[PDB]
Amino acid sequence: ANPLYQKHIISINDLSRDDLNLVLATAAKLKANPQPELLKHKVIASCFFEASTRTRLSFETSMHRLGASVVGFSDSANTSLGKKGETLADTISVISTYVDAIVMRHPQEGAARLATEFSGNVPVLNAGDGSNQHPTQTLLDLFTIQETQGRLDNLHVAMVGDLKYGRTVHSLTQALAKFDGNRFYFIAPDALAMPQYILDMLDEKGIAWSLHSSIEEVMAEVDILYMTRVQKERLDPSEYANVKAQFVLRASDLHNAKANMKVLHPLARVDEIATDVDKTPHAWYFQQAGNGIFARQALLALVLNRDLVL
Amino acid sequence: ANPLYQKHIISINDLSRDDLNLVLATAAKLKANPQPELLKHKVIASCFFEASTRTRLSFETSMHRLGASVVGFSDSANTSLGKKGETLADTISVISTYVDAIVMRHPQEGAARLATEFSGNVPVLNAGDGSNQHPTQTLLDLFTIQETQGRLDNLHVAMVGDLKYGRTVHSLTQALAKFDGNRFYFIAPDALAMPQYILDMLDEKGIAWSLHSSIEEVMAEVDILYMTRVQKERLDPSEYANVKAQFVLRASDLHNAKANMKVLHPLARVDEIATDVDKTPHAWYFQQAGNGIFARQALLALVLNRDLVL
Amino acid sequence: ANPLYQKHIISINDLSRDDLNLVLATAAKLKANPQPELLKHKVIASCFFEASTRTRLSFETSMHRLGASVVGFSDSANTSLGKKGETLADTISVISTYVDAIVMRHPQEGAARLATEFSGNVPVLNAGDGSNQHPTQTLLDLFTIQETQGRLDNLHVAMVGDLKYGRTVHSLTQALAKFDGNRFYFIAPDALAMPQYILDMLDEKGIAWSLHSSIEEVMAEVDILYMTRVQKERLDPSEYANVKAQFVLRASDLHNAKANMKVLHPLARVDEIATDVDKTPHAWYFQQAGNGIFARQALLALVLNRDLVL
Amino acid sequence: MTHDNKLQVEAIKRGTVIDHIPAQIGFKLLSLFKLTETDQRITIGLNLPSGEMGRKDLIKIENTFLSEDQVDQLALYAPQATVNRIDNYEVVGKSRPSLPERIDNVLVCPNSNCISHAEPVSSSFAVRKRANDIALKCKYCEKEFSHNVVLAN
Amino acid sequence: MTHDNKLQVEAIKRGTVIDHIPAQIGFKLLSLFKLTETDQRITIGLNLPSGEMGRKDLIKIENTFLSEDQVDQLALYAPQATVNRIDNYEVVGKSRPSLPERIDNVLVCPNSNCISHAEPVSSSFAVRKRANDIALKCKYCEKEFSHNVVLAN
Ligand SMILES: O=C(O)C[C@H](NC(=O)CP(=O)(O)O)C(=O)O
Ligand SMILES: O=C(O)C[C@H](NC(=O)CP(=O)(O)O)C(=O)O
Ligand SMILES: O=C(O)C[C@H](NC(=O)CP(=O)(O)O)C(=O)O
Ligand SMILES: [Zn+2]
Ligand SMILES: [Zn+2]
Repeated sequence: ANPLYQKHIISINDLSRDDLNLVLATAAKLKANPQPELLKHKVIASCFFEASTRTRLSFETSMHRLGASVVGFSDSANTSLGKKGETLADTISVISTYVDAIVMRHPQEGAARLATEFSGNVPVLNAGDGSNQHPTQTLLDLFTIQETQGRLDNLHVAMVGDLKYGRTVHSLTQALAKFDGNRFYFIAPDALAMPQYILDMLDEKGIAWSLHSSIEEVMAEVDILYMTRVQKERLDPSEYANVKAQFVLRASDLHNAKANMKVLHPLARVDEIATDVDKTPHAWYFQQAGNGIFARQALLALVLNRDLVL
Repeated sequence: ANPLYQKHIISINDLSRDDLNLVLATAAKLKANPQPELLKHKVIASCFFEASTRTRLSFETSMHRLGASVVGFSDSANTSLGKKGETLADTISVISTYVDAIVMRHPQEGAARLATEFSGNVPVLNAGDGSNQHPTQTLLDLFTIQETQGRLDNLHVAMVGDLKYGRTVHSLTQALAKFDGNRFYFIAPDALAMPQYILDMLDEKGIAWSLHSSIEEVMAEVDILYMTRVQKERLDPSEYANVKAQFVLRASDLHNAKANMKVLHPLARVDEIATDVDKTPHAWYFQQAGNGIFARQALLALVLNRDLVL
Repeated sequence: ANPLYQKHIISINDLSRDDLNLVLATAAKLKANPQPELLKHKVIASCFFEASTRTRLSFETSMHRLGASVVGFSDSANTSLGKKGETLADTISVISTYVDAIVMRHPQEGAARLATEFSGNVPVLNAGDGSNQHPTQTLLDLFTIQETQGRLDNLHVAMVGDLKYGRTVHSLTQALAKFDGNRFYFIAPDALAMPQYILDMLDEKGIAWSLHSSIEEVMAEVDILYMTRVQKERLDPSEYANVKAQFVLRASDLHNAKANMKVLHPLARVDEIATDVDKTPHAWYFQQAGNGIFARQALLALVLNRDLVL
Repeated sequence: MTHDNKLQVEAIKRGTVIDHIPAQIGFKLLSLFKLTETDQRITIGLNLPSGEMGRKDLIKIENTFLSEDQVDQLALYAPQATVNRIDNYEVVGKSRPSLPERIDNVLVCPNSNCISHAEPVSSSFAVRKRANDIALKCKYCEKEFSHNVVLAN
Repeated sequence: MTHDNKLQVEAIKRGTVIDHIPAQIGFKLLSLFKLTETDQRITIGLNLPSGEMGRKDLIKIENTFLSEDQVDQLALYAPQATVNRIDNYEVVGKSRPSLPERIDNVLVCPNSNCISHAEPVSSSFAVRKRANDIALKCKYCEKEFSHNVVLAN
């Protein structure tokens, strides 16, 4: 069996560098060499208890690009959880008796983890649990960084926006700390700073990171500029003060940037990246999204397939 | 052609013992011998006008496990019925011109029946019509009882909870009256008792049944303990008095039970079965749910397939 | 000063038989010879945090009929208590420093009593505190009964309707259990039974009472048929079964009614008293209503005027 | 004041001593009347067997005195229990609970719609020997509940 | 056999004798580890003196011995506490506590949005002796907290 055969993809903190590398190398191969029947006869539940367009559609598109079938719900209001008051534990139980793998996005943290406990031998994939983790987002991110910068080592990554409730930036740092030579620039409004638990690990790891009041300062110094959206749906009312993107990117500030730097964003983008940025050769949020296709295809092939010759 | 070729599965009152037996024998065969292409090229509409997780996902999972395609809506709010005020008759008409079979769950009783009248030659399957019937639930139930008790004759079945609005227990009694030697223990709060029409038939049939104020009395005497959920969504306000499970099962009361008795439940379960019951070798609600897979697969193969060698 | 001078009228359990006698006497006295300047120069608060038509308007008219001034609110929707988060205690704290007396109806049992702990020296009149007491309603009922039966001792009183939340039956009953010879008949649905504390009390004073399934069982031997509304607004949602009237006094059932027998009802009435009863000589509810002016004028003259108004 | 089954060390000069608290009741009374909320030396002995009362409870509380009222508060749990007055190692005078007329604070009115819960006012219940049990009446809402349902803090 | 002095403690044949409980942490451990279930003698010394440590609580339950993870559970609530296992009036087992790797089902995650509150599961926390503020990690939300934040009592 391969390293991630039948394994749950709950959190980046649970995967290893090699694990990550196996996904990307695989993804690379699927990207240039299709496998229409690889998941034939598999039935995958796409269970989203929270909004989605990219994460759900990319994932289901992948299921299909591999000959797999998809059963699911895009609204927990029509289930028997949101009507008859069933517990999630019971929902994960009955469903794990029908399908081969469960993809799940939930409003609260620990939701994916909890499912692994009631899903028997069915691998659970975390499409996002609250503001904890978003692993597949990071797999697609690592691939985009790798294919544009040719390395996941010694990079200069700046993360901007809501770093507290951003599940995407939690999964991305823990990932990039697995590699060597990465330096992190953290740019966020104080009420939305990077959690301490993530920083403690950067320190334990011996990793250089700094705080900044604007991109202007690190702009002509970054390789990756990871932009994020204020997690409005999660802010406490006392935080409502920050619901307006405090640090916005225009084509103008991209003037002294390294002619190789790319601007990434998990999207959707509220008003943090002005449209003019879209035409600069730096904007890479739409190609990035496109990559979710190959990243998730690889993850699905690995979790459900033992040996895989490609 | 086989007995249930192109037939509508509207109510247990319309099927016969042999009919039921053909489903289970078939189900048994599909359970141990897959048929990936049996329904290839068929397109099945999964029309749910009411909440669901098990019934809809199991059914669609089955459609897929047979190579069939599924088109459908899990919310009648986005249709043209719940927006443009179209009648169900017109909805069943146009849809019967696209698909091969229609699976339907509706808020009101007689909804499935009515569709048979506007669906032309398209077989309609009742995923539940109000609080009338829920036939497929009974097929999956009969199979679970049969595979655990080795017989559908001379059993001791106790039914608990909302027996009035419970469509599952209406379909199950009419079924178990088709067999011989079954004795029914009915345990329900008076405002939610078993309808008289069902009892009249038990009498006409010459079947022994009794009323009880608690499981305690029949506990060390039952083979099957069918638990049910108070149909909250259906209770009239005058009945709101009963929205709390009046008879709840804990591991403790399973002490003198027959070491062969199983506890079934259509789910979702509100608070009528304490979790500790889940670890006793009596709890069989999750394996039961798992069976919906093989029961419905069999029903679909039979209704859409003429001859079927297995 | 007279007995009731500057005292709080919170509950009928606090007043003595003699005190009731002083009110009905002064009431009759005041009915005969109006005294338009008796409270000339006073300012009284009409504070109602709960719906009311008779109690309020009549209390307010009374105040006007003696030269008193009035200030207050019909509903808390626009009091700082309501929009600015403010305790009832602080509300009464500040208000007791402006007016000479406070009249209040509140949705929670014990509000008036509370008031008597921050009103300083300014007296408090309980116009109805939840399902507890409605002390002035009693003064009016008594004044009326005595007006039509000639006495208050050795009577037969049938109480129909909601005795559980019916604050008028709580006060009234503790009032009639202070005279002698009054035998009671309680006619109410089990869930809205007369509270235990009133029955312990009846038993205590050796008073006799008896339950019945219908008015028929008392119709020919009751002098007072006190009919009541079902406290729809207070009912636990678990008791909605009794929302509509279980006993409807139709004019016909007054067919074997004692001659002096009158029908009383504090109002408002819903469907418990058919409109044709409005034409039988027993019907005295509106005469009842009109009496409120006298019992209420009586009470305010006794609490705000040192010497018995003659 | 001599006592010996197993040699020990258990004496005090001043203070109070609630003796005869029926089994288990000793812990409850600990929280209810907050006898533990002091820097003063306390010595509890849950389940310590003694005499025909056998299993009892005992709370030697150093340099602390309760009032007539205070001791009466105990009647609702430890009636036969008897507060004993210590001081100078001398037993000043054996007290004992007697049914108090009113239970101020501690209790919480079971009625959900009672003004007490909302407003900043100390509870208060009229205590009363009702037939077999002990009925309680809320000062405020005027509802009477059997002592076996009314809660506290 | 022996007799630890300075002040008055109690006689015990066999059983666990927890000593060095910090101030007022007695009434707590009494319920946090539900010690009051044991129908066996339970001595308890509150606010007793102790050298440079002054007042200290002390619980004593003859014929009862702390369950496995109890001492570990007794680390977060009383670091300096000491467990003495007795038998034949002897200290046959002196034991000091170590903070374990994880605390199961007793603690309650501070993250309101943590799925543990809603769903039926035993809360589990990773224990990281982060310098001096015990770090607590939620097995579910992966969040981390200062031990005291998690430790209300
Ligand atoms: O929501 C964000 O802005 C970040 C991130 N976005 C996505 O995953 C994209 P989507 O919500 O379209 O699936 C997320 O965590 O949901
Ligand atoms: O709802 C119930 O409790 C009984 C029964 N339950 C089911 O069919 C399961 P579901 O609602 O998940 O499809 C039903 O009639 O819907
Ligand atoms: O409302 C009732 O049913 C009886 C009674 N009604 C009245 O006193 C008359 P009003 O409610 O118009 O002031 C009350 O309890 O408030
Ligand atoms: Zn009260
Ligand atoms: Zn948590």
